[PDB]
Amino acid sequence: IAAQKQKVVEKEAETERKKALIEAEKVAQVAEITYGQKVMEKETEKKIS
Amino acid sequence: EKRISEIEDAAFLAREKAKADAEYYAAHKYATSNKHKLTPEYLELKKYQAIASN
Repeated sequence: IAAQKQKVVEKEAETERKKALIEAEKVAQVAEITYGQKVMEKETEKKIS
Repeated sequence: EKRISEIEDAAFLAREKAKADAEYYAAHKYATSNKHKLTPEYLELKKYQAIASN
């Protein structure tokens, strides 16, 4: 029974790993958009200055 | 953030130039006004006030 529960646990851990990688990619893209926005903000701040 | 810092440097440099010119103009008008206000009598009055202040 343990020899099969091993594979089951391995597959569940792999699923968790894939989900974590997807979340990391999400955060990376969101950060990219946010920092483009920040650059635009600072350009406008220079105009205001 | 490096790009943002470059933008900040561009903005800060111009702001400090404006402050420099504003101070330069004020000093020039102060300087040209002194040639009338700063007379022997005004200096004597200021001397009295400063010496006897405290």
